[PDB]
Amino acid sequence: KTEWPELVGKSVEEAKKVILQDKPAAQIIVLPVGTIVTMSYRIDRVRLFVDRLDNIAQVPRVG
Amino acid sequence: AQSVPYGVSQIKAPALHSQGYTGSNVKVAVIDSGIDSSHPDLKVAGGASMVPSETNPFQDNNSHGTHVAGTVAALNNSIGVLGVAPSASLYAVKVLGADGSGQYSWIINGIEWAIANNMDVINMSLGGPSGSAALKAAVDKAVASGVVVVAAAGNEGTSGSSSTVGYPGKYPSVIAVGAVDSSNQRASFSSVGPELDVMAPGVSIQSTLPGNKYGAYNGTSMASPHVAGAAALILSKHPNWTNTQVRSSLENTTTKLGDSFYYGKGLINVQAAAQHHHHHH
Ligand SMILES: [Ca+2]
Ligand code: NA
Repeated sequence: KTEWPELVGKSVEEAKKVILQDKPAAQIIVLPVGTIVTMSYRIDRVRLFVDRLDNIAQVPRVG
Repeated sequence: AQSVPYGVSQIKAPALHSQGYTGSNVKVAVIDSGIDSSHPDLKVAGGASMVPSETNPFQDNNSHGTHVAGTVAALNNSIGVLGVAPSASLYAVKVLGADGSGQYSWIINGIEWAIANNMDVINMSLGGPSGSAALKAAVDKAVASGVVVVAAAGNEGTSGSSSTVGYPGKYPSVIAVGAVDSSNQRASFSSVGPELDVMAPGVSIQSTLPGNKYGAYNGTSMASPHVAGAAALILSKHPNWTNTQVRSSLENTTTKLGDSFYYGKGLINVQAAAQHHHHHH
């Protein structure tokens, strides 16, 4: 599993828990939705983009 | 001894070096996370930070901007790696913080600084899924002002028939760059769509990292600075060519690869780009 569309709209807390069950070594980074980010690709990384309420606002994926 | 990373060879940059052209007097802004100016394989000419809590553009707390800068312009000497345009005047325009992210207004302020400081080339190894009117206006203004603007296409891979190129790469005024490996195969993560313009090496790319280190990174972030460095080589050989002409020269002399949806016009070839007469090889 490398994408989690089922997590959109969930809390950032539940998303972290789910992704760490699927990918226990994941380096998770929480960022505000609507920011600009680097375009490196890191198979170990999962960025979580949250809205101002701390809910997931974009499909999480590895990279 | 110095090493020439495979991607520098693959775009035929050594052909320009042997003609005597290495990007001298061409100003390239790396709009990114900063550049570690203490690295012995980089020379940073100037810069500015738009990140409110990280005010020093010559400190790179992420590592990403430093790697991107070395692909553009790592020095020609007896150490480390060689850059595409090793004599270019390199500017650290810091708009991303330690965590690799920045507000749209920070990126825009950086593009404005580049315009005001007469940069010839901007590299933006960065992006997001949505645009804004103000972001489009900033890149359009840079191009109207004569700057070559190059950006990573994005690492969203495929999504059926949909474009997955992000912004600012997706804007017509910006050259959007996808990633291939050493065999010219598209990297599986490389974004796709009719906005994809050209490809460059973006798999296992060795470059400079902060604290006098080197390392291999992957991404359309790594592909973009091959093309920004190529633009600087071309301008050092043809200092009167406009950004329009530099962009056309790179587009018109690619080595065509697959369908343009996945590969754009193909792999850049800076040897062919820097001739007067252009055709694809
Ligand atoms: Ca060197
Ligand atoms: Na574009």
